[PDB]
Amino acid sequence: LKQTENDLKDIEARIKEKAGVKESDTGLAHPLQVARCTKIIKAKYVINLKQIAKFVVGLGERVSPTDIEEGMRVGVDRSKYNIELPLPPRIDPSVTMMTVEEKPDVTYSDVGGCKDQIEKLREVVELPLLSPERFATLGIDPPKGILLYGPPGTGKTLCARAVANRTDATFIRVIGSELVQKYVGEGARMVRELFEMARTKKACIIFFDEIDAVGGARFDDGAGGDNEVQRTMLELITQLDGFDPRGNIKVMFATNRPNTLDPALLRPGRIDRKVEFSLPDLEGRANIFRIHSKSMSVERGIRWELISRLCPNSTGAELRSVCTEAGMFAIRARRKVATEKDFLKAVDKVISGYKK
Amino acid sequence: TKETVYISSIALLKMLKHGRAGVPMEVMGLMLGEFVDDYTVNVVDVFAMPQSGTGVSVEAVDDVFQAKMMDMLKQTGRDQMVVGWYHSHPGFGCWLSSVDVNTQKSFEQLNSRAVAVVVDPIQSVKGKVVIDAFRLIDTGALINIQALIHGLNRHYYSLNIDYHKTAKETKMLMNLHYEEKEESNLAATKSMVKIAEQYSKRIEEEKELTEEELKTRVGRQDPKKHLSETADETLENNIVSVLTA
Amino acid sequence: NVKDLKASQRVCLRSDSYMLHKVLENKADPLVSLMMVEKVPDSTYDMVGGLTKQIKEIKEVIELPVKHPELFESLGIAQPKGVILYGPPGTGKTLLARAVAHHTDCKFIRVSGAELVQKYIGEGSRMVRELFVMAREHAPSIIFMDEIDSIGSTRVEGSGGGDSEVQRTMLELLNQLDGFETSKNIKIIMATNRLDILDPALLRPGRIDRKIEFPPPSVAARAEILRIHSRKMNLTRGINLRKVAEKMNGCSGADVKGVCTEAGMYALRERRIHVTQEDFELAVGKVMNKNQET
Amino acid sequence: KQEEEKKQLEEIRGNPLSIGTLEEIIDDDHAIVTSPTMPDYYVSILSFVDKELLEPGCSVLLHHKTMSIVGVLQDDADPMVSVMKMDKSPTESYSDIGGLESQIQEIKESVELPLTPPKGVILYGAPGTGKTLLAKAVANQTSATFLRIVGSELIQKYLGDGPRLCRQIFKVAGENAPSIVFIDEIDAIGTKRYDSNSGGEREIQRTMLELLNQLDGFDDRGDVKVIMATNKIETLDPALIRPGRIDRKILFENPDLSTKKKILGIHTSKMNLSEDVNLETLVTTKDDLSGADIQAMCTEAGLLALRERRMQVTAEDFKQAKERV
Amino acid sequence: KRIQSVPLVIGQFLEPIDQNTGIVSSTTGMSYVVRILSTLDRELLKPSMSVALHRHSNALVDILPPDSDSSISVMGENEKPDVTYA
Amino acid sequence: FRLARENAPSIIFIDEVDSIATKRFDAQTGSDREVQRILIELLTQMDGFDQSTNVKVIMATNRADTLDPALLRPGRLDRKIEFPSL
Amino acid sequence: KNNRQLPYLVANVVEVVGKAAVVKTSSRQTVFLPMVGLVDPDKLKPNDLVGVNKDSYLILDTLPSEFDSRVKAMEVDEKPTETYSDVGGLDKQIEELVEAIVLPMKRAAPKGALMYGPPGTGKTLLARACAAQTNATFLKLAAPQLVQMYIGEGAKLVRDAFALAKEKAPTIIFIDELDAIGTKRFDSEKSGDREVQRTMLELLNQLDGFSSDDRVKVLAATNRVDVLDPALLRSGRLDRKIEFPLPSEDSRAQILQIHSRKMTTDDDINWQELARSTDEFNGAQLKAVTVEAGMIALRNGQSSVKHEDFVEGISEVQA
Repeated sequence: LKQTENDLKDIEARIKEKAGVKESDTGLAHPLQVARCTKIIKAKYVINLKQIAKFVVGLGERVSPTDIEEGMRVGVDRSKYNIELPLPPRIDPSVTMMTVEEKPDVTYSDVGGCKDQIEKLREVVELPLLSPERFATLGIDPPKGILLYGPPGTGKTLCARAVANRTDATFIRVIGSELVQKYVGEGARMVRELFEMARTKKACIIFFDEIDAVGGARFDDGAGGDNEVQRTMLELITQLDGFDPRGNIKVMFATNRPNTLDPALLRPGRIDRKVEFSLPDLEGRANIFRIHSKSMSVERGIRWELISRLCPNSTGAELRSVCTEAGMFAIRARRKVATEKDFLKAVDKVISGYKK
Repeated sequence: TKETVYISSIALLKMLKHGRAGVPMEVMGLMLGEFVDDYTVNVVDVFAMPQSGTGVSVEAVDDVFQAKMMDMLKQTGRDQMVVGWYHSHPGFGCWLSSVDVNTQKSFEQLNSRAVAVVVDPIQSVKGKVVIDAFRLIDTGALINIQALIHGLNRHYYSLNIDYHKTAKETKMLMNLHYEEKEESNLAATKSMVKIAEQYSKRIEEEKELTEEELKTRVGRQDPKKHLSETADETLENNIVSVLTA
Repeated sequence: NVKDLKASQRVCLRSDSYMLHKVLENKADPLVSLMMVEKVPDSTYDMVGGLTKQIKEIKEVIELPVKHPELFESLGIAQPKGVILYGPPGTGKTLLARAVAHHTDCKFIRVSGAELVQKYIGEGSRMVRELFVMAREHAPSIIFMDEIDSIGSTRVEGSGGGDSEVQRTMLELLNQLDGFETSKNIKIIMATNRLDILDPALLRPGRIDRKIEFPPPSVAARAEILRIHSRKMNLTRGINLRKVAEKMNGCSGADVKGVCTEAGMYALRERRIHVTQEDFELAVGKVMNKNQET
Repeated sequence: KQEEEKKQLEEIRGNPLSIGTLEEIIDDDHAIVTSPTMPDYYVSILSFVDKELLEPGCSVLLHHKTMSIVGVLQDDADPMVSVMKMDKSPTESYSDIGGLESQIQEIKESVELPLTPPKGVILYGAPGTGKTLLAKAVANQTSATFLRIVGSELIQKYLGDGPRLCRQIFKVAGENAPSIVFIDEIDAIGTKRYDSNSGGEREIQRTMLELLNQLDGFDDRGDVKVIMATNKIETLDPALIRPGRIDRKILFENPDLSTKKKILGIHTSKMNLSEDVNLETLVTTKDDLSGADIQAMCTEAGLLALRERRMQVTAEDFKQAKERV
Repeated sequence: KRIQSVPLVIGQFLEPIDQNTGIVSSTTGMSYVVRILSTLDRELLKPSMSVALHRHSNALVDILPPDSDSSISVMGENEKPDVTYA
Repeated sequence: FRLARENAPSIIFIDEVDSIATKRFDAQTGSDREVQRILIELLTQMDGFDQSTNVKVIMATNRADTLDPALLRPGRLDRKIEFPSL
Repeated sequence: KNNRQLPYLVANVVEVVGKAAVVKTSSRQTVFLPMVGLVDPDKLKPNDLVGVNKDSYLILDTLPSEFDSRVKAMEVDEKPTETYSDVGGLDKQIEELVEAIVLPMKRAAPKGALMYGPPGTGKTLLARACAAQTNATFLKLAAPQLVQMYIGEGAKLVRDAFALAKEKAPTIIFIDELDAIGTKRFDSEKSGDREVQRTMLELLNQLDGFSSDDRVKVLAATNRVDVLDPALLRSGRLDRKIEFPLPSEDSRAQILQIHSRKMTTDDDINWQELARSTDEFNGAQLKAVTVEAGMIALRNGQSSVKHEDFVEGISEVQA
């Protein structure tokens, strides 16, 4: 009874797809980076995005009724030439691994200590996400893009997330490393789908962490593979410049270095305001601490003010080395509520043991 | 199943010529012949389709020119059945195209049956021939049978080729090689020009052998081998010249 | 069969049929890059002869370990997994390494040290790992580290920190030859007149088990070495080589060749395939020139 | 019988067919594949076995046709993960390692203590005494799934494996929980270099960063923890450290005379000796050796007493053996 | 004889598996079990050679008397130099 | 070199071998690993081939410094002829 | 029959005897052919796109300027409409521009001028102004693209840009920080950097390659150029070394004008006070002041953007 049953599950689909198979295998041929539909000379109807016979269909009206050609690959590769042509052959990494958080948990969280930024964020981001109108009534729009540098994302993203959530705007965090990945048009399409979902989410923050990841201004395009990286940067810049409505949508770039920027980036009308993440301070740490503490069981008789007194100004992320380090001190001191010296020792310990 | 194909070597060479030069393309066109009772694939003729800048296809077949010819051929008295399909398949044992099949398959329709002649014009040139004809299906068989009624017949499935000409052209062929007297004795009595070599050639033989014999003191190069094959090649070629003198 | 089949196995695949046509001998080819393996090199130790005392010591730190590892396993020990020579350079020490490594029937491997760790990540250390590989394949195979050993024929005078990381990763392999390996009569020859520039972890046995030092030498070693080298060359009777070697000072067994070459240079310039004694003593000073010169 | 039942499932395929790599599994029950010969085709399984059984970018059953996916093909070429030592309640416990207790508490308080806080530790110092032995100690003392991986083992030059390899590790870390995350010898995937371009390997960072993306993607009340074992301190992201998550750098140093004596008293007694051999006899003559030259003194002592042709080793042989090894 | 013929390809003889067999190289890097000269034998056979291969019959047609000029970047060749001394 | 010893007697000469005589004294990255092979090659070839002289290895030297005595090892590079001038 | 496939492998001619051509494919394959029918001996040329029956190596078609690399990396702004009211107070060398560009263009001459002086003063704008003014193709190609790991690739890039912009000539080629490729060093060490030299040397010989072409305007922007060669100031090469220093105070008030321009304002603004209290802004720093001012106008609650807004545009640190 159980003899043949697996066969027609396949042999059919086999022989069936064996059309598509042999419909690939013509001319020795989603997710297209490269359609290979090969040496059809009458006709070849192919984008080869490839080092073997790199090919393009367009320049003169060129399509093919269902399918440009073959490969099982029929289509535009990923780097697109004309349209569609035969419905999407394309992408390539799943959709987006970038962060889009509307109304982030941060309204005031690491907002402690960063206010200058946050204030600079306000008119760039808050007041326009509040009222772009006044800016149109000013005659401008908000600063159309805003560089943030210094320590990234510690509060920096959160500070962006703040005004994102302080205005309840959609917060699109984007990682430049995500933008620079292993195929063509990698970020581009994402940058597209960004800009797609941008005006979908508009009155939103497009936020780029690690614009040093995609690289900034560099001669490194001389290597020849970094051009794509630049091309992605080109893509973005090319894209981001004109058609991002920047009265609603917010353009923000997190980075370590403000200088690395591709000169196109900091250009007026692209990046107007340029902000440093304000380093979490004696106060900021306290509250940034206090929040870090709330996950822990922590003593409230002590103050994160008290701890941040001791601590010099450090990144909103490291302020857990203050706090979350004493989850052990909580159970080291066996104070379920970790005490002052618990975190003082943490400030001692982590900075003591720091030595970097 | 054991089926008798018969070729005009004319058509054969005609194709070859067309095919030899046809590289890259599979050469295309008619196949003129018939079927005498069963099994019998006769070929008087064939011919190029003119170049297909669309390449070999069920499409690239133009029956215009055939008729044109076929008329002029009918005018020539030249008339046959178009018996199938013959193309030039560089480095292809394999099979030609399911297309070519379908191509033929569309066409063997026009017959009881047809062929698609495999040719590697590359591998043809070898001094032996490389070639096949598929027509993939049977009646039953030499009557093969089952896979047809069970459907899904696909394979290489060659036919069994042959051909015939005559002793007539055979002469005219072997006419290859006034004539002999002018062609032969006397025409290559040139030797003495090389006597030095003819010596030296013979001279060189000597050395090779003291060498060879010596090893007597294993496998080939053997002390008593190339000896004769060497001193025996300069013996004759040196006697034929005597005929002239 | 399926079971007789093995990984890497060389086979006849049915070419166009892409099923096995038959099985072949699974097999491969040697390597290069200054770590290159040399397969049981050929030299004999009596040519530096008079140094056979050390060679007998080398024989006990290599050959008798290599010839019969179990006399030291009947002794019960871990016999030398690596070897040292120490003391006056220049005899053709490579022979001391090789002549035994030849006598031992061991691949005598030559590995330039500083290239086993490099600026390119993984490039240098790859040599290290592969060196651990193709050495033991042909075991017994007596390794020698090029660009390390201070015996003076192979001398680069090692290095302090460049070969150290090389060593550290080789001493890693040399404690790895002390690992599941326990590879003995697989011997990196670390034969050095200088032990400081290299980590003391090497002389730690299992890397070099039997620590032996090759002296002296002197007139006698050379005189023999001379009597060896002058022996080959056709000479003139009445020749006293000891005197010649008594002439010899600050000379070595490879520099001994110089004398025979110069005495031969003399004698061939004397129109002599024979060589008198005077040439040699003349050649001594003339080689004592270059021994002292530059 | 089932032979043919199965065999017909083979008879489907035809053969010999092509080992070939996937590129992208697609729900069309097609997928685009990857050939070492680089035909790469968007093609279908022969479905009895499952797409899910395999990953995009994996070597799969492919015909010679279009390289149509025939079904599940291993691609046994690797293990279930990248290169791993997979252990649970591992052999090494704090007792077996000699006294390391200085940093045992570091690995205790970080991993052991919260299990009732930071997510793990950084091992530094020397292997074979401190790091490797500590590695399994609290891993055994928490008795969880200990995953040992070397950066050289993972030293993946292929882009995305190093992350996927780590992900294959994180695949185990999530399912095999409780899972001790151990990371050995990162000189390669962990050196962020100077740039994202021009000859610097992203797959270095990309391995690490995603390993870090997945590292920074967990922190615990003491259940699952992480370990970082290597000698290069600053080649690594501070976010890789991320002070507050791994605040433990466990940097081993040559066992102090008593901690030495524990590794001694352990490894002295575990190589046969004559009671002439004694701990403080062996303690004192040392320079503060690692726990290994403790052993190594004891190990060779056999061999040197084997060189004395005795299984019960003298006091000199150890003194020789140490001052040898 | 006429089995042999000119339009051949180049490779490097690696190694015989046995008489009229062996692994060789291709200028395509192909190395496969093939045939060789039954012309040569053993002492006749040469254990590494630039070699002559059919394309399809793909077997050793003959050795190539040693190739020279590859890169490297060749050698000095002055055959009978023009310079007399003095 | 073998082709020359295939051509034996042949000649081996080099224009300013001191160009290849420079080798890596450290990890020298690009361009310096050839001479590693190539210098040591001849070193291996000088020191690794017998004395029957159908062929002399000759080298143009205005600069003998980047050379190594491994070359200068006797029986191998014995003769030093100095262009005077002078 | 014949035509065509999408696409062919293209190939590059060698001979064009008189009927003879060999080409080498985009698959890297050298083939002779009698020069085919669909092609023309002038279309025929090395470095060429050709529809070529690949199987036959019969060139089917010539293929034109096409999906041919523009080096996507390279950035073309075609004759962007821009005036000299972009950044005010620079009308000084805006004349020198016209003197080095417009007048040479519109009459019959240099192939371009050497900029220097800090941009943000809108050197590019004045270029693009000239690119509108002369209506010449503007090309700003980043020297970031021109500095190459590949031998003479920026040269190739300059070569493409040379042709590709000359395709669109009249052109103003705008070089970004010439001192990037403005380095030949002094000596025989050129192995390490040939590029910055050789890429420069490429353009020079392309400049040394014409004079009377005023279609091509190669305009090299720097804060200041590094090396100076009678090449670098030459008719037919960069002729005119042209400053764009940070403009003067009410030259900047003229820019601040252009900036304080489009803000809705209450007229508290006094430029000269701003313009004197601000100092030596490349224009956008005034706009930095200004956009702050507008920002600060809402931060002052005004839609009107005032002197205080702008003095607070000053107040946000102007350094």
